Amino acid sequence: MTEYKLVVVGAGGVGKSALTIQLIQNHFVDEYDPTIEDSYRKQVVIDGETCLLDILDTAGQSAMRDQYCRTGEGFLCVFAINNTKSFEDIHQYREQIKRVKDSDDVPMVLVGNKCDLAARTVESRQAQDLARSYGIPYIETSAKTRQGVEDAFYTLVREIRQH
Ligand SMILES: Nc1nc2c(ncn2[C@@H]2O[C@H](COP(=O)(O)OP(=O)(O)O)[C@@H](O)[C@H]2O)c(=O)[nH]1
Ligand SMILES: COc1ccc(-n2ncc(C(=O)NCCCS)c2C(F)(F)F)cc1
Ligand SMILES: [Mg+2]
Repeated sequence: MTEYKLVVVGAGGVGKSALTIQLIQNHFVDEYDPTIEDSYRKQVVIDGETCLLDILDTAGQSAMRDQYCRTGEGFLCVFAINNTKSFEDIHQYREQIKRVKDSDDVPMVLVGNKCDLAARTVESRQAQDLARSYGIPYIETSAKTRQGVEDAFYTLVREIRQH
């Protein structure tokens, strides 16, 4: 059965853990210990293929992190649409992933999370322009409502498959 190794990165509080828990448990967490970093497994069928997703939920700024980063096959780069700084921070995550992989062609999806909230300070167009400069998709998500969550993770799988 095919395994896909996914790594979820981004600034504190953007909803990395909430996105992962929503994907797996179909539940929205209001507060999740920000120090817990672990990998989680989910068996899914994607485009008729039974897949095992091995998802590293990163935390902090570690051996485990360095290990999945080096062997990680695709990256969700998450910001929150009500957190301008987290959007601005994306570039640091992408630059580090490129360094790790020594490549500018890394399977990656830009994720704008918390799209259920009204205090939007990052426009969709801004994030689209950033994603276009990186040559990657942009997808908006809400870990609260589940909007976009499956699309973000499964699109990352389809990006890994083009690689
Ligand atoms: N309204 C809303 N809150 C979210 C969403 N995703 C995460 N949160 C909330 O934002 C905070 C940080 O989430 P968390 O997953 O711990 O962020 P992390 O530091 O990136 O792992 C929590 O209070 C979560 O309930 C979302 O999509 N919508
Ligand atoms: C605003 O300035 C910032 C500087 C550094 C970071 N930060 N925190 C952890 C990591 C990391 O290495 N994660 C693993 C990457 C390989 S998988 C990084 C980054 F260097 F990438 F960005 C965030 C914001
Ligand atoms: Mg977390």
